[PDB]
Amino acid sequence: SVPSQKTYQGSYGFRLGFLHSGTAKSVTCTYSPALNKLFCQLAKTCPVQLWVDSTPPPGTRVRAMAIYKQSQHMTEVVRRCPHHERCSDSDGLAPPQHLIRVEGNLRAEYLDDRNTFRHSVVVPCPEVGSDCTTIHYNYMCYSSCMGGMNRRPILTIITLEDSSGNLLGRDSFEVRVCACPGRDRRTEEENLR
Ligand SMILES: [Zn+2]
Repeated sequence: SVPSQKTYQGSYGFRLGFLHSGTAKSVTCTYSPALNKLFCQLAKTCPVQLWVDSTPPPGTRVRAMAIYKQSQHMTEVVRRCPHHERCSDSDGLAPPQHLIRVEGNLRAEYLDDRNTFRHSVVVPCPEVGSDCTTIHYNYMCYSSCMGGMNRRPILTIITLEDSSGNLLGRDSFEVRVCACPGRDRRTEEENLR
C-alpha cells in the first residue's frame, strides 16, 4: 500500500506553515515555497506551523510520516540506514529505526504499523495571543545515506486525525536532509527557474 498525499484542508481548514529562514550557508533549516520542499541538516530542529480556521475537537491528533516521492520506490518503507539505526542516539522515546522524531513533546507516540510496517510519529492537539501552533521535527538520516534513503527524495505527509485515527486534514512537503540546506535550496531554486 501507499499512503495518500492529496492535500485536504477538511472541515477545520487545516494547512501547514513554514518560517522564512533565508539561504545563508549557515542556515540549519529552510523552506522553499516554489519547490514545496524543506531543506534541513541532520537532527536539527525543523519548525512546522499548524494552521486551522477553527479549533478541532479535543482528542484530535497530528501525525507525520515519510514516503518515497518517486512512484517506483513508494511501496518501500522509509527508515533510517544501517548505520544510523545503530548509533544509539535515542531520545528515550523514538525507536532507533524512525527517520522522523518530534522534539520536546513528552506526549509524542511512535507507531510501527502492524500491517504496512511504516513508521509515524503522532502528537495531540494555540497559546493565548498566538495564531498557530508549532511542532518541532527532527530528521535523523541524510537523504544520501547508503542503505537507507540512498539519494532518493522523500515527502513528509502531515495528517490531522480524529481520536479514532480517521482523516480530518492532510498536507505534505518534500524533504532533503543535507549538509548545506542554504546552498542546496539556492541551487534547486535556480535550477527550477
Ligand atoms: Zn543514515
